[PDB]
Amino acid sequence: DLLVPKLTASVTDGAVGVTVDAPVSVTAADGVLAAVTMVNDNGRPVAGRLSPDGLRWSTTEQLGYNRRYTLNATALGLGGAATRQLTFQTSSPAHLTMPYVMPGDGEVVGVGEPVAIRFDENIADRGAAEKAIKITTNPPVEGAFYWLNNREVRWRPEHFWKPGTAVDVAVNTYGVDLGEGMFGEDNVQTHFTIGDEVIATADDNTKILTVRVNGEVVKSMPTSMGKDSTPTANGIYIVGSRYKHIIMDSSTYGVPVNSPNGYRTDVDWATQISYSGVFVHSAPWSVGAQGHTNTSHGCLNVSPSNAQWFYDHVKRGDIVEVVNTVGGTLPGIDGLGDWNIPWDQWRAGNAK
Ligand SMILES: *C(=O)CC(=O)[C@@H](C)CC(=O)C(=O)O
Repeated sequence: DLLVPKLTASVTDGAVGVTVDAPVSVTAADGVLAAVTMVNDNGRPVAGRLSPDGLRWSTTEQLGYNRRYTLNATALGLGGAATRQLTFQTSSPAHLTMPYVMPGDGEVVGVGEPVAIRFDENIADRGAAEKAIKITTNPPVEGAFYWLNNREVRWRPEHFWKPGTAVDVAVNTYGVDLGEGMFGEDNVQTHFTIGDEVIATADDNTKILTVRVNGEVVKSMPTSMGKDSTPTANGIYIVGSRYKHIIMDSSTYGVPVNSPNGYRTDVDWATQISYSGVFVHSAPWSVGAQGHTNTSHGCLNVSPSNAQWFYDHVKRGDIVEVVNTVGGTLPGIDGLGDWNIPWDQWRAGNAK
């Protein structure tokens, strides 16, 4: 004997806290869908599509926070007709946080470049945030998340990227509970590629900044680094932004200008390598000391032509390594200091 059609939805009638990170769907068995409509509270229909075989209907546009939706579906079969009405209520956030991802879409960056997702609000459930961030790499390589502060999480492999790696970042935070009633305001997505290996090494024993490109020495720059009382920290630096010129203002990095180690200086050809305020930059006033003596507040002073060369040939995500200074080691949570955190510590993370 014949059977009556059955209607199954990806939600149920009376549901609350329905999350809007996924489409809503309806499926017919023992029959086909003859009509499916979904309206919000205000009678506005929601866009949807019925599969060609008539069995599956799904929403096709974003579903909104704080809504009551009503589904009406009818299924017909040889055995008769069935109709259902489902009303459900979606998540009601207390807060919304918007994520901002670096590096930029379509960019080509150095082998030291981490994926960065910065939220504009403190994240209570770091684990939920991590889970919602989908990273694809090609060639595939293991990586892991680490939080630099309450708002910004970083993802990187254990070692520098292999040049030519495609990296894809899907921050799928819309509809996701990030804790304490905070939900993602929107999704973001970036895709970037790893370019040549560029590693510049500043050795305090020689006072030379050597630039190597895929293992080959292409540039050797006499440099003057931080004087003993304001040394350049040892360790690994990720290259950040670059400037044809910039006013370096110590107060930006915590030191009052009118302090003994304060300064406010206009400089050319400046490449930032730490949030703490270390740059490679043109320093014509210390060209005599470069290659011989440290005289700066911590920056890598090099000649005008070498600073410009550095500006022209080094890109975001390239690496500067400092060795043998009287300084300590650059903090791992500096912002550009990710690689100074040991991998076991990085991999274990701090989602807590
Ligand atoms: C960088 O943060 C500050 C520096 O170390 C350079 C600007 C050089 C410098 O301060 C100097 O007086 O030579």
